[PDB]
Amino acid sequence: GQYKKLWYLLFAVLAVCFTILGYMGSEVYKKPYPEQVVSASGKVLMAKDDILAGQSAWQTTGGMEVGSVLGHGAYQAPDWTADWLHRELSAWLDLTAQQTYGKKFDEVSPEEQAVLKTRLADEYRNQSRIDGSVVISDTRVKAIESILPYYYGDDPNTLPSQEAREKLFDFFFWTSWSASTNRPDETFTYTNNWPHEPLINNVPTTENYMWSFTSVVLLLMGIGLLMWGYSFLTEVEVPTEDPISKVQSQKALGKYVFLTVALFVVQVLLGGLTAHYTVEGQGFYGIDEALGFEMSDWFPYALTRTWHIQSAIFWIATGFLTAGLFLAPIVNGGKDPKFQRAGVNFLYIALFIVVGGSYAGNFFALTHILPPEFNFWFGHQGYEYLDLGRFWQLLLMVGLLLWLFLMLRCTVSAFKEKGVDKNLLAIFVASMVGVGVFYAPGLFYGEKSPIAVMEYWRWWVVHLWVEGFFEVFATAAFAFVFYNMGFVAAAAIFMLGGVPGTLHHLYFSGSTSASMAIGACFSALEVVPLVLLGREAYEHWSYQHLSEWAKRLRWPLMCFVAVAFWNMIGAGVFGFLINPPISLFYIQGLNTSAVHAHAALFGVYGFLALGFVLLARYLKPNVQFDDKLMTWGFWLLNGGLVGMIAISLLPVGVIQAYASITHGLWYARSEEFLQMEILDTLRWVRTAADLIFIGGAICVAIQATKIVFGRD
Ligand code: HEM
Ligand code: HEM
Ligand SMILES: [Ca+2]
Ligand SMILES: [Fe+3]
Repeated sequence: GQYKKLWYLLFAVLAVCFTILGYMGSEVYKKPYPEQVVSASGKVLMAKDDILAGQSAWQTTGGMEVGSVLGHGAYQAPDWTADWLHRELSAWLDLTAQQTYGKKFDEVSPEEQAVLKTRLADEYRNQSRIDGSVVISDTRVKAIESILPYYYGDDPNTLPSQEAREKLFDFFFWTSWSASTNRPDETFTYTNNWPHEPLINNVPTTENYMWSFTSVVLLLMGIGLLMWGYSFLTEVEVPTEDPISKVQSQKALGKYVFLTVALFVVQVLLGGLTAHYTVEGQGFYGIDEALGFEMSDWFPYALTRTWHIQSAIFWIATGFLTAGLFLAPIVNGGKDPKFQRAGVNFLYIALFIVVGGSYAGNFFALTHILPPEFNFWFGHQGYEYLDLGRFWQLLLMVGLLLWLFLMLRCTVSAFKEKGVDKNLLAIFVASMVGVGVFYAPGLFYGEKSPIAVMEYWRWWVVHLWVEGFFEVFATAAFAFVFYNMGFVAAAAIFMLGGVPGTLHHLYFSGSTSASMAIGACFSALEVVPLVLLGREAYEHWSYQHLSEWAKRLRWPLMCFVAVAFWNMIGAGVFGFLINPPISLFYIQGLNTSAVHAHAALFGVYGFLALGFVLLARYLKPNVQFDDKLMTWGFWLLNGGLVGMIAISLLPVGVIQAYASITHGLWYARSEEFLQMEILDTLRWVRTAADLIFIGGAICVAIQATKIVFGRD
């Protein structure tokens, strides 16, 4: 502890962000599942048993990777919490159709519809829950009896006194009731008025459009303070004074990248088959005819959706762990422990079986060829990005512990070398610890558990362990590599902004006001680091006239300019578009967020993983590596990306947003809406950009494939 204040710099922001996220985490752990709901007379229709068994069955079926609830999943099949609330609203429109109005929704004229939607609105929004029991009217009993026949188009001894399937729809009805009931002390719902159901009065409250602009005010405060702080005005070379970049376990690391790019290509095959599944889900041009039945049984949309997301995970994950363990032998200085290649291959094949087995379990449970107890563990887990079973999550994190074991083994010498408590060999070994550990948050998670805590612990990995990795490990690797070649804060600001801001997805899943405010504030503060690359991009544009024949690093800068470009675009200006509750209320679970997904995953981290696979370059000479396939890959991947985020997702997304604004979210998700001429033909011409993007993935894939003929 020579200069422990520099440790206290990170310790402070980390302790305050872990206090904020941990205690607002205690707030979303505290602030339900009624033991048994009853009728006005007495009879039961649902129990905690049925809601949690229907949750377990929901997680068995894997409906979260095909039909969204609370906005959190896939966007092919309609939202089974908005659609349920609308179908139950149609049930209340069918029920009271006796006295002061006609039969249908719009059969009664707007003049007399004024006396209609007041009675039901003041039926269930009044607190109807004590004793773990929800008490409901015989009206609501006949409603919950009325709604079930609706649940086609093109969308996927004695003990109890209910069915099993019944438990699923009881869990759906639970999501509906929990979504459409006011809080204690407050006049808004547990979901903060979600979903957008107009006829029950569900729209953002005061805090939403207060903090929506307070976030803008805080962001402009930050921008202003830095920009006016920049007034005082407080290089490794002059014009032409750069040195040459030359240095000569990694036999097996060459296969990690082949795995990586093959998984990237099949990830885009599942992306493309998910693309075709959103055009026609009744057949496949002969082989899957309604008489025949071939493709729809074995490899459905659920499977393409889970496997597209598990491939995106695994190809980028191997795409960075390969770089971690490829740059490992430079950290200690070649200091190889006993049987290191064998351990790296052990880890490699553990990754292989985790990868295969995980989405093979999804194969088995998503087609339901599996018991109840055997789902979740082996089968589909039921959650976006944790689609992989728990067996395989535990095994993946054991792969992360063998990786952190091997990386810590490959930095024991670096840990012995550093006398300074906050050295590069302390930050780049804090980052690897921050990676190899923080997938563990994802395991504090069970099928029979409450869902708020579950998703809290989900975005605790999917927007925390992803963000405290590519902006922390990759950057201390950047410093390390640019130090070792002779070329030469973000972590602290991005883990002060990003760690407590990760709650920006959790506004409409049971969060208190403090969590909304914190989320809003710190998600607003997530922009000011990502916008710093807005000048760094221009600086690059006015610095990239340097490398010639001798300089090996030519095209990776053309990767990284795009990385910074899309890192300004996809998250900074596209994430803060959706950050406000006023827009996220409606946007939550539309094609709008596919733009942010494809543009912030492949747009930022995909090209980064590709750049790190290309960092290939220390096994081939400077003037012998071929680079037409590089430009091919760039033009095709970026043209396909900008194509798929411009031609399709922007217009469909904004159309969907306007439809959600006007007719309602449930309508914006309904098949009557989602099968318009415009939208069907737009989803039909989405595949052009997909062809080009797959072409681009194939180009850079065949580059790294054909790298293997003449290597160093
Ligand atoms: C040719 C390549 C690709 C095609 C054709 C493709 C196509 C698709 C399609 C059609 C969807 C369905 C969206 C929906 O209706 O819900 C999807 C979802 C998704 N894709 Fe891709 N994709 C490709 C590559 C990628 C890559 C390389 C990444 C990331 C590295 C990526 C990340 C995602 C994510 C995250 C989602 C889901 C978003 C969510 O569930 O909320 N895709 N993809
Ligand atoms: C590299 C950085 C980032 C990545 C990889 C990323 C990734 C993602 C992904 C995949 C989703 C889709 C979740 C789902 O549909 O279930 C998402 C949602 C979202 N992200 Fe990000 N994000 C990043 C940065 C940001 C930033 C900086 C902001 C705000 C300034 C932001 C705001 C949002 C919002 C508001 C949503 C909600 C969309 C929805 O639930 O449908 N993100 N993010
Ligand atoms: Ca999603
Ligand atoms: Fe996020």
